Amino acid sequence: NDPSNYQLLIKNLLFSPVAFNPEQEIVYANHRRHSYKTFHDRVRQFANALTKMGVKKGDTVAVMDYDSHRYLECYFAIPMIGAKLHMINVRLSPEQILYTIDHAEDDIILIHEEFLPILDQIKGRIDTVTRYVVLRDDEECEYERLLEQESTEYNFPDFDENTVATTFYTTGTTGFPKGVFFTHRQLVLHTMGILSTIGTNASQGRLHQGDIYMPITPMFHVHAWGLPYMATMLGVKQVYPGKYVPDVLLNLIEQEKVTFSHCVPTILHLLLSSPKSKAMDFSGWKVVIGGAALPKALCKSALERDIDVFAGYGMSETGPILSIVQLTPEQLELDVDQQAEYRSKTGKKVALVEAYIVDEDMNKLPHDGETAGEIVVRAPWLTPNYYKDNKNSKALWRGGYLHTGDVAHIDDEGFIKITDRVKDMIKISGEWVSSLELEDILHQHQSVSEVAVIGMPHNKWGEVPLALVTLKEDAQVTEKELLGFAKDFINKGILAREALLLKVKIVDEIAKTSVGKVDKKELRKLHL
Amino acid sequence: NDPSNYQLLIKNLLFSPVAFNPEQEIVYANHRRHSYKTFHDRVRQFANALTKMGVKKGDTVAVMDYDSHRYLECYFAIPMIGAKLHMINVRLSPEQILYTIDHAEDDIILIHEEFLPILDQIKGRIDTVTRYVVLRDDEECEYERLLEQESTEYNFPDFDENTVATTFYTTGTTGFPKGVFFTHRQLVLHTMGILSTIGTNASQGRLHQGDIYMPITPMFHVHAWGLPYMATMLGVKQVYPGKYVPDVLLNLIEQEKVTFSHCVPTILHLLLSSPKSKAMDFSGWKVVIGGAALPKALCKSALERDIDVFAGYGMSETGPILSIVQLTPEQLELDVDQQAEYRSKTGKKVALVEAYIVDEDMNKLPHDGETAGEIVVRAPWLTPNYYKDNKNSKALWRGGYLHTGDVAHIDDEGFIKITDRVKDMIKISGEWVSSLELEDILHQHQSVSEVAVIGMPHNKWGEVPLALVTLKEDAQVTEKELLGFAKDFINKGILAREALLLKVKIVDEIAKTSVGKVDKKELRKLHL
Amino acid sequence: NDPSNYQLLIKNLLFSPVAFNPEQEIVYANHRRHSYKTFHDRVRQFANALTKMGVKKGDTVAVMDYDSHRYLECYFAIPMIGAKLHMINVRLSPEQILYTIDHAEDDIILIHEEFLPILDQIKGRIDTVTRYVVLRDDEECEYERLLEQESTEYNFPDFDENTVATTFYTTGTTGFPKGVFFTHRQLVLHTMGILSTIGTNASQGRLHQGDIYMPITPMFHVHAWGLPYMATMLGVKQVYPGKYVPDVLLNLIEQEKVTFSHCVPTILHLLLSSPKSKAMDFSGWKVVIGGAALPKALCKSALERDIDVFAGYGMSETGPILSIVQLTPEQLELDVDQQAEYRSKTGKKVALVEAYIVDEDMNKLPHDGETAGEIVVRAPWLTPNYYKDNKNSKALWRGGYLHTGDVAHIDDEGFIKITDRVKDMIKISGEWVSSLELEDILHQHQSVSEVAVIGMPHNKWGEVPLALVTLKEDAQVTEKELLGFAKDFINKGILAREALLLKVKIVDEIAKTSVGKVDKKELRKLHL
Ligand SMILES: CCCCCCCC/C=C\CCCCCCCC(=O)OP(=O)(O)OC[C@H]1O[C@@H](n2cnc3c(N)ncnc32)[C@H](O)[C@@H]1O
Ligand SMILES: CCCCCCCC/C=C\CCCCCCCC(=O)OP(=O)(O)OC[C@H]1O[C@@H](n2cnc3c(N)ncnc32)[C@H](O)[C@@H]1O
Ligand SMILES: [C][C][C][C][C][C][C][C]/[C]=[C]\[C][C][C][C][C][C][C]C(=O)O=P([O])([O])O[C][C]1O[C](N2[C]=NC3=C2N=[C]N=C3[N])[C]([O])[C]1[O]
Ligand SMILES: [Mg+2]
Ligand SMILES: [Mg+2]
Ligand SMILES: [Mg+2]
Repeated sequence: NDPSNYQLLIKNLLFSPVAFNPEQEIVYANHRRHSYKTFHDRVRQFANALTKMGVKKGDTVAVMDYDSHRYLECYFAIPMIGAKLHMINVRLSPEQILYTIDHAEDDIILIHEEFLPILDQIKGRIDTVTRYVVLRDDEECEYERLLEQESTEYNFPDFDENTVATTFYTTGTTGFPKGVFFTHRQLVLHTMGILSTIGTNASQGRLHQGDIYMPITPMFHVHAWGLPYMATMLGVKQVYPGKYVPDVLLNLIEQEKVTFSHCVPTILHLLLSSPKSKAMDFSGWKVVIGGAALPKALCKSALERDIDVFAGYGMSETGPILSIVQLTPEQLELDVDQQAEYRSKTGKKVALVEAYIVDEDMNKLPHDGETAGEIVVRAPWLTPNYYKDNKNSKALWRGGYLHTGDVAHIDDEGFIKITDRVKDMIKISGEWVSSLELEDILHQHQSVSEVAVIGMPHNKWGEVPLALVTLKEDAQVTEKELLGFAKDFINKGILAREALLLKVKIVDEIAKTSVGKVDKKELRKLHL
Repeated sequence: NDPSNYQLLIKNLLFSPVAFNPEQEIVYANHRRHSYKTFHDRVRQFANALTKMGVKKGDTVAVMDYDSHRYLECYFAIPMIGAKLHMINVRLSPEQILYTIDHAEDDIILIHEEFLPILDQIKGRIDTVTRYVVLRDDEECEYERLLEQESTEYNFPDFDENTVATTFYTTGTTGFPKGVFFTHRQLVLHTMGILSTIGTNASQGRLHQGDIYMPITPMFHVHAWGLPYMATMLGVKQVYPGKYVPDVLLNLIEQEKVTFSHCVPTILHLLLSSPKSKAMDFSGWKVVIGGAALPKALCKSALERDIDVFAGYGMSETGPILSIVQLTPEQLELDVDQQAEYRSKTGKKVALVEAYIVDEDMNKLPHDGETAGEIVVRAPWLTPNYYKDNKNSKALWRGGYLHTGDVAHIDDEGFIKITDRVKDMIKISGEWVSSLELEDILHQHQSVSEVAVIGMPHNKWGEVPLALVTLKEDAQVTEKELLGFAKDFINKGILAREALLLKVKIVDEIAKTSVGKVDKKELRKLHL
Repeated sequence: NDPSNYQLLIKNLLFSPVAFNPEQEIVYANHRRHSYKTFHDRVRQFANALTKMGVKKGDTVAVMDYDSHRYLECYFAIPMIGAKLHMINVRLSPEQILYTIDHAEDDIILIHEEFLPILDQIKGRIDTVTRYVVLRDDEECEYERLLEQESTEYNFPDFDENTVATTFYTTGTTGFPKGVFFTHRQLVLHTMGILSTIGTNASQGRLHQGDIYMPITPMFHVHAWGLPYMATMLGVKQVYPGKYVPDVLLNLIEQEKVTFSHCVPTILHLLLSSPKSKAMDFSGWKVVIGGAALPKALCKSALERDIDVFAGYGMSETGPILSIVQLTPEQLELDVDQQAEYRSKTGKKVALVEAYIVDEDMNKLPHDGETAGEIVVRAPWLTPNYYKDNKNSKALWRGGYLHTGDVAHIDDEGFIKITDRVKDMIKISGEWVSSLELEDILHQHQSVSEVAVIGMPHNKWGEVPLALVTLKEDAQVTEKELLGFAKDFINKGILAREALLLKVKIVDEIAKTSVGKVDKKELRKLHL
């Protein structure tokens, strides 16, 4: 390697950070506390231990645990040695987990004790795995004992910046999970170029060197939104809660004085509604709600607690971060409502992102704020293709751009607002109607629990929508009333107001995926 | 080019910024005002005009003017088309300028009217130049007329990120100026990784999206410290003063409400001592004094005016930025003095910088804060070699590291303090003594104007120091008194206190280079 | 290397010559005499000494001395080891010498004692030079002492025949000197193909194995016209005079019985006009006057002394030899005058030379002897380009041919006669007039010392000529008389006879370059 030819490697994020305080703390909730010097020593020890296990540059190490110092150490030691880090979604079914393990061809598996029963249904069909390391919170952890036998000195290799570092096997609508992968260069550029955008904000929604970081995301989904890398590059204090219990989360936020975190709307709603939060000071917190479609009512309610709530956008193929809501100081004088609308949007695109809006022919629809279309992006941290896929990869990068699958409109000043998914469009007549606004209208009904809208195919009118609704306790509302209730509203195009073929139906239950999202694909098969 | 293979190009800094306000202003002092949309249109127009002139990817365009919107437009249009941008140091002698022009083989020269007489001494010996464009501040500017005939639509090329973009021909101690060069990738990484460090500071010395930028640097030295790129990436307001007159500078700072600037100690001293600054509010200003060795007394005096003064470090081979003074909130409670010492240091190394201290055998001396040595660095934005040089290039990158030429010590917490130059070391006996502290001691004398210390070679004691001093008005102090005056001080090692062979001498004048720096090399030849 | 694949190397010129007499003498004037066996031993010793100094294949060794056995030994030992030989023009200014040394990046410098003061003005700004060897004519020479410590046995390497051997940095009209370079193959082909032409002449102007060679050229200009190589290949006696004093030159010619030499018109005129030459037998001498434009009067005067005077042509980019005057036995019966005209011409092209005449559009003007045009040549010993130059190199080889810069006409039988330079053409009207014939007409005036003609630009008539003349002692001739004196002559085209805008002016002095040639470029700037 030419010393004058600089390679962008993950080890430079750790050993050449923005700031490095040797006495800054890393805290695993009520279990462990150490310093950044101890963290570096443990990273070197884990590198030595992995080298002893026969792990080489091309190997793959799979991880299965919660959010802890161990996961943070795996985020660095495994990529630095050159091997690939496979984050297993522990929320998938055991069959899908087995498929992902077989597809990735893992060599070492680091699994928490609480996930052992799942492995009990899968270990029999697992090949290519030579060692299982059981992680525990007590003294009998195999990871800690393996660390104890190794020295704290290690000379980390130099390799090409285009070597793969992480894979985590997203699961969309394909029938099988799809492998996504990133290199050292992409991760370094991601953290650098998002720190250069979020950190340069004037007064709102900025992460700086004086914060205290705390993930409330699974940390195996999308690299925990890349935020652990940014937090360790800033040399900030990091707190890891573990199993995401609302009471212990609130206690940790109070005691550790957490000021920056990121979350999904469900856990945020559970922490705001907790009785322990009624007498808790929240005017130092900077939650980023970028999971999926931060509701306006939840954002308002959180703003009344003096919480800096803003939304971000990701995909799991795109870094993941593509856009973040940033408010100008003029926009910070709005009272509670216009701020609620602005903060719940998709946000403006981050540095080094193109983010055009196109249609089915890739025609780059204008940014008038009313014309909806698919989002299509270019960024320095996108997956070139799906692992071991050809035609899905070709469909992913159709037309020289990465296809997102989200239908949105971009307004004049640049604010993005996602309206629907590509596959969930009611392509009624020749128009493209979104099923989200119909669901929201029907959800507002007093005697309605959950609403799902499905496109029923027609001879004419293209395909028409069919509504599936679940009622509340001791509630019995006829189908005609629900049809009429939607007809009450106004401001809809096409035939009258798209209220002639709503076809609302009662189901007792609505099918959901293993994560808890409405499985519209299975709803089709059941009803048509 | 593979669309999934992202190239780091300068056009992405302009068209994919952190923030973009179309109505944000670019102001050339009392001459011109336009918006960012107009700036983009003018960049496209200049691209068209350069294309009409026959400028191709491998061509070189040389620029000679002050700080204006024209220089900012040249910072973008010329690199985007692929050609190289040659910044000519207008402070050099005409012979050195001719040498640099001949060495770079410029094709188009953009020269201000006020620099025409210099070209009158050099145009006769100039080859390879096919067009001269005369820049004026009035309506008769050739640049403006060339812009007026072109359209505001242009499709910018994609090329490799390793294509050269800028050259500016630094002049150290070589006998001839040395060519330095950078690529698109290096500049993009420089701006991104310095925004990610300076912008993430908690409360002190940060540049954010609400500032107002104003260069007080020649803008041809080192890319104006790379700050125009950072300012345009943030979509901030930029003000360009022109000829650097203290009165107009103060007027511009007052009227335009400038909050961020960078400067050298001389211009800062002239703006603090100006009578117009006595009744001027300076408590919004964030000068970065990284030119050369910000004095402690000047920093104190500036701190009493409530100015956020801090120092940075550069070389002209290194991006240039390598280290910046950053203060923790604990350090911000010091009154006026300890803050003066901290703010005048070289500073801590920025993100993605190694910055070891070594000796003549490259042994990596420890960071105890007392052991001095040469600074040696690795960074993503260093020059691989000197242009059209082999052995100077080999000496630049000796031992797999870039050699700086500065002798400094690094303390425990990471603060760098530069003590001297490599070639200005009194290698007395076997020790390495710095000539800066001897100059400071002799400069403190009441009847002393300027002191230069030169190493006179000895048979034994290695080489001994010889002092050249200029006296003040109506001052006549004997050599013996000056020798005794230095002997008064204490805390010096080696023989007694290195006061037995000071060899102070009176000169009437001391030779200086074309910039205004003491030319120690010529002092040798004159005296030995 | 394949032994059946023969490489044309300089070592074959020495070790496989046409003739080799071990007892043949090499004489340095009144200082040293040795034999060819001693010369070979000294070449091997110098190879050993250079190897001890760390000189490798890619290194460069620079030489600065007069004509001696040392220069002849450097002509062989340095190229044979593989390194490049840099001949420094000691007649240049110290600044130009410094520029050439820095550009060539010399490692070892061999400098005569008498050239030490020049180095005293330049050594301070010299880099890349690790050793200085001082050459002396006494016993204390460092070169001789270095030779004395080495053995006379050495095995010379085999390398590609396209490896560079010599560079000498010609200085035309560029603003900076231009680097020219040749390979082993080119030098071997040059000596072979010029020996095959000049040696095969019937009775006049031939160099054979019975001659005695003596250079009267600086020996650093153009390889001394390549004649030392030819002389050592023939195994002939060689005499080196040193400092070119006319008295010692005549004494050496008389005592050593020199029969072949080459010279420039100035030294020839000084040796013919010397009082010691009045009683000296010159009917064995074969001077080649190929420096610049052998005058007809000087050639006549030399022919009355029974000297075989003939002219040759070179450039310093072309081997240098391109054409030599050769007389058929029919032409040898002319009395004194027609022989004077024939011998002073440029001559017929030598073997393996194309030598067409072209115009500004490269149209290959006919060889009618009246139509003038630029000389354009192809030969096996031309420089492919200028060292470290791109656009000057492109202009040198424009149109697939090497551009000479001389304007000449070629007659039917093949005789070339150079009329002017390309840049010195009065492009009056649409015609191309030569300034040499106007200078000759004005020089003939009794009260005229030196005449220079410069083209003054006009609105119409293209550009008109302006004459600068210096008068003799106690001579005062009005401008009108000089204008009328030129009008007396006849046989000139265009308007009347190109006598309406002569614009003769008196200067006291006329600027000359460092060599002693009229600097027309500076004359422009002074007068227009
Ligand atoms: C400056 C230092 C501090 C930096 C702060 C970092 C901000 C991070 C903000 C959030 C990034 C979003 C991360 C989510 C990644 C995707 C979640 C994942 O597990 O992926 P999956 O493929 O299952 O789902 C992707 C899918 O979700 C939808 N979606 C995601 N975010 C959305 C928002 N904000 N709004 C609407 N929809 C959103 C999309 O359908 C996407 O394709
Ligand atoms: C058979 C064994 C014996 C061989 C005899 C060898 C015959 C050698 C005859 C002479 C060759 C000419 C050598 C001169 C090389 C050029 C001199 C030099 O130092 O180059 P520079 O670039 O300064 O000048 C080149 C320039 O000079 C003019 N010029 C040269 N020769 C000329 C003649 N004969 N007539 C007119 N002009 C001449 C040209 O302008 C040329 O470009
Ligand atoms: C975040 C956003 C914002 C950003 C900001 C930025 C900052 C910047 C700072 C500063 C940097 C620096 C620059 C400078 C460069 C250089 C100059 C030039 O021109 O160069 P040259 O001439 O080559 O020089 C170099 C030298 O100098 C010196 N220095 C510098 N600096 C310094 C010094 N010293 C001491 N201190 C300091 N600071 C050295 O010697 C070098 O080498
Ligand atoms: Mg996804
Ligand atoms: Mg420098
Ligand atoms: Mg020449």
